[PDB]
Amino acid sequence: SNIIKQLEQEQMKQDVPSFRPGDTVEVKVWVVEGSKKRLQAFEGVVIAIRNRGLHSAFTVRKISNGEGVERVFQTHSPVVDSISVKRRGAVRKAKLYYLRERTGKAARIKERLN
Amino acid sequence: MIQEQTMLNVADNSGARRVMCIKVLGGSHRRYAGVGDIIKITIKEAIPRGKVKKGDVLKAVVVRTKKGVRRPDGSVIRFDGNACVLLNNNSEQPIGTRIFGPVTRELRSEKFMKIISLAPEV
Amino acid sequence: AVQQNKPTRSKRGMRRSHDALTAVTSLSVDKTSGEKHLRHHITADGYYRGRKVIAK
Amino acid sequence: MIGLVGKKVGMTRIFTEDGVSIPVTVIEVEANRVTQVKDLANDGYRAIQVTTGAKKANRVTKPEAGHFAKAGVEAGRGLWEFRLAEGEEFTVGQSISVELFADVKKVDVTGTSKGKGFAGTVKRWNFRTQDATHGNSLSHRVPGSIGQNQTPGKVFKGKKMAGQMGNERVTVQSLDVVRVDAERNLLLVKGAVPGATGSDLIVKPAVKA
Amino acid sequence: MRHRKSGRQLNRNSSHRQAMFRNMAGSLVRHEIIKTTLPKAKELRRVVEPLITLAKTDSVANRRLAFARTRDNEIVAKLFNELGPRFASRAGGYTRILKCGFRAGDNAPMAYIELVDRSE
RNA sequence: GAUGUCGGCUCAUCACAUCCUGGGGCUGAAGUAGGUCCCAAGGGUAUGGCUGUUCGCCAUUUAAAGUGGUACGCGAGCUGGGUUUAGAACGUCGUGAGACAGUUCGGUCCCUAUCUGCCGUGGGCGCUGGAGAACUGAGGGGGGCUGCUCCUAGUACGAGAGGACCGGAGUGGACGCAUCACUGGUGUUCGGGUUGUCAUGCCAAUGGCACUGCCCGGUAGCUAAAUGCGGAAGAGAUAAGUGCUGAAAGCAUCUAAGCACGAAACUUGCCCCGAGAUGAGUUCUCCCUGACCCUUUAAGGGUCCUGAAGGAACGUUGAAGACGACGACGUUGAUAGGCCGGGUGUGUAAGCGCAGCGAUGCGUUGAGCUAACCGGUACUAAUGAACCGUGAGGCUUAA
RNA sequence: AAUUCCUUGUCGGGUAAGUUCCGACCUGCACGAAUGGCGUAAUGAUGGCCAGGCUGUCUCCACCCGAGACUCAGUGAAAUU
RNA sequence: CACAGGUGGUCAGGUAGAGAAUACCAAGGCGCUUGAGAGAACUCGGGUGAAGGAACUAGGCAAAAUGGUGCCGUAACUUC
RNA sequence: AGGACCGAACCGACUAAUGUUGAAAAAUUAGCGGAUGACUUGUGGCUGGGGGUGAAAGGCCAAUCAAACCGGGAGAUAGCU
Ligand SMILES: [Mg+2]
Repeated sequence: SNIIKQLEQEQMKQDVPSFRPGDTVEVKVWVVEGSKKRLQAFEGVVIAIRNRGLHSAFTVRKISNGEGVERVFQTHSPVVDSISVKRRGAVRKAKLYYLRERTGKAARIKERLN
Repeated sequence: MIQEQTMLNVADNSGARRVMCIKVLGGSHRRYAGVGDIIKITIKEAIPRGKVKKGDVLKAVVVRTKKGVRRPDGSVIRFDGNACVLLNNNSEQPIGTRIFGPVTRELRSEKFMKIISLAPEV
Repeated sequence: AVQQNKPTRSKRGMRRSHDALTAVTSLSVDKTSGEKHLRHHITADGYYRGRKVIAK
Repeated sequence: MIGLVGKKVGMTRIFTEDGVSIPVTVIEVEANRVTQVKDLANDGYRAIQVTTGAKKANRVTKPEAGHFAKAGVEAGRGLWEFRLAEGEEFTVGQSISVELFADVKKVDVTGTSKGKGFAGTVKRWNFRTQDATHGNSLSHRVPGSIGQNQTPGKVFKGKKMAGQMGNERVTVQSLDVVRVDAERNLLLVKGAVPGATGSDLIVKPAVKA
Repeated sequence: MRHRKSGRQLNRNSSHRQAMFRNMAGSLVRHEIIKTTLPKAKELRRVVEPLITLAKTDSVANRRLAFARTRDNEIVAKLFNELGPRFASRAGGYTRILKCGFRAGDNAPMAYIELVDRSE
């Protein structure tokens, strides 16, 4: 798959910050309303990361007005502008789907200092 | 992804707390109502002394689903519950004034502008 | 579930026309021992491609 | 106008600046070398035979070897034919490249679909399964009734039943051309196309458009 | 549907399959030549060759991995003491399958599997 | 000397007396919306509450929820609610045994497919010297549904209320094909956590067993809920219908001659199969260019030499496959396993050191391990051979 | 009504929609007092109805693990005709 | 029938467990008298399942689910 | 204390699937009722066919029951096939 690898790495971004599941992350995504274009911030907990080169994605959860909201960003999409790690969390699993069942004080993640 | 018999929360101050979808409007043999799709609902729980009351049959619009919406770049927005906004039968305007919880841009159509205007997010 | 009419000798033979056994086309001769063997199988004495790779 | 023969490298996507993701099949089309021109007089219709790829010099047989030597081209992995639309001309030995699809907006892609083998009626024909419970005896995915009672007294020809599925010629029509790359000999086409990765594909301009 | 799948079921459940290949790998390492069925030898390739490859670098962790996959300290000792040094210059291909006719009892195709330099 | 009954499920198929969509005449057709009649069977043609129900009522839909035939289609396809056994009870009748086209509760549905048929897939021979490909296309099958919104246009029409034809664009529902880039499901062949117990001499570490013990994730593949595509346009001949010219019959008249339109119906155009199309077709390429005998002389038989092109067989095998078959490869070699590198997944191995009384924590360390994946690599296995297939291919006439 | 033909009687409750169920009524075709009448706590592999939970029952099926099915070697039936 | 059935009484180890339940083991005894492959339809016995959650059906049939110990709390009605 | 409660052995048999030329002329798997009693079970005995026995189903009386099985009257009779 040399050809597909070349086509993909032609488009892969370069400035993707390193982050791990359990890290609180802010994602700035472009939004178009009519003709104007603007940035919208989505801040939440990284609960899943899929590493597949150009097809890499990651899910971010936030409690928006009582109800949870999960957004699965595609890390190399031009729609997503910047990613920033706001807090380094300490977990032991690659995927944190148990936070769906958890709520409140139980949903806290210890901060990392490694 | 909303069918018949499925329970929905209410994301408005019309009074109803929980409603049940009894027909997915559109075409014949249509299966599912996604976000932005009109449904026929029956009210199963309502606060006393509200605009609507238990047992009422009227229309609603799906504004949140657990199945989520897909964006053109391929992202998915999922929610922890399915919620709708009640509408009048013959005018399709919302019954209530306030909208609670976020919505999506799939309601960016000339008819749901009043929902988008008073939504707290998106 | 079951016949209504007894099938014949003729139909029996026609059904059995595909039961013939295919004899072995040609046996391979070992270069060292000269024994006949199935191709890609070792000889009865334990040779294969001229080498005696068998304990016995 | 004529098409070309390539292979299914696989599936990827193209991100556009607008924020959309386009799923593309990558079709590798090398130079199609013309091995024979058919004309109305000798053959009865206007066509060009083409070959592509390489083939082992020991696995090319003498008949095909001489057929390629007649046109003076190297032996490929097969031979395909394309009908000429009454205005175009080709000569034996010419090499047609991917640049033929420089201006083509939509294409039709023909290939051999993935083979599913012996397929039951539920999978092959979208038959609805009977009840999994409520007394059902050994009749969960069975086809059900297959005819009337003794007035026809027969099963009608062409009835939907179980059998071989896939591994058959399939064409997908009116697929957008996303990118035509001469240097790397590539054609990116929107959407899935028939067959497995590494299988031969015939790409023509769209007939309907 | 078997598209691009690996491994033969061999008409056994996974537990029996693992136990059988553990025993058979022990036998092959012990004797250096065993008569089995042809498909069983084809799978014994995949079971035994990774173990000999593991037996190249002699460390306690590799010893414990080999013991986890073999459950025979004699086999682990023979691997790390003899077959590691023996095959240390070979890039795979530690084994050889020779077809040897059919079994009388059930007409099953038979094969000898051997270590490529046993000298016995 | 047995043709299983009602309803339901699965699967359907024809008719047309058309339910929707198309074409048209009239209208008590101003417009929207209708009614009625004629042509039209291509495609489409509800979900639930109640009841054993078909029906029916009701709720909510749809463009529409057509009417009938097919053993009131369909039990060697399913069910067994109802009817139509044996138990029991109520009302009624009868002195009673019992009975009831009253009601109630309960109450065994067998069949391994020989033939026809049908869906798939092979072997043989044939097609006239053999073989390898690529085709033409006679013929056959598939497919053909439609809503809503906006523009034309608040125009035509209309006192207003309302409100188009024709044409154009977008966006949907149901259906169909393909596929795995994405979102997911699965993933008892990958990693980890943990309970009980046995074990490897013991600690430590691992293994077995308990539904994969129970769980948490998750590769490739397969897959839908995921995402691409499609139904056409066009042409020809027409149905009802509309006409132009035009006599019989000085006029009039679509018709008698002649001419022009006219529908989702027909034939094509779209996709698939397709030369056993025995009417067995066409094109390109490859191959075989030796002597003798015999006699019922013929498209005859026999011995020796020769055995080509190719095939088949065998082996390593496949995103091909029930088995055949089909594709790739066999040392002039990447065909399979291994190996190396990467990738992905899991989530910081073991050993050791340090802290703590200890559970345990920190460092080495994003570590160890990692199936099917990607790129490479002859390490192992794909053998010198043998086998089938011949030796120029009939007659007649004609150029 | 285990009893009511007309009958899906009427009104109400519950459902968006209730021939079933619950409550009341009384024109009881054709209840009724030890072939017992009317109630009744507890008991029931008892009939009917409703609700929470739960779910592949279902929309609509997908993938997986085993036993057959399929091929190979051995042995080798049956109904029926 | 070398047949998944029936057949009275006695013996009763360890770990966990209320237990003669149950799991893993000891003594002791067995792998059940056709096998080898392959990994289609379909059938049988199981595992998991997005969104919904009885819309299935004559009927929640069947499945899913609950399930232990201690403490707290415990309705109508009742023959107390 | 209890014809008390949950639950193994033991006794049974409500539902479903399988099987129905079955592994089995009534069973298997998963669930299910009782489980100190009107319980269950071994050994022996008694009741005999117009008879027995029956917490009563015309149930059971050796895979046979609105009148067992064996032998006989007997070649019953058969306006029927
Ligand atoms: Mg079943």
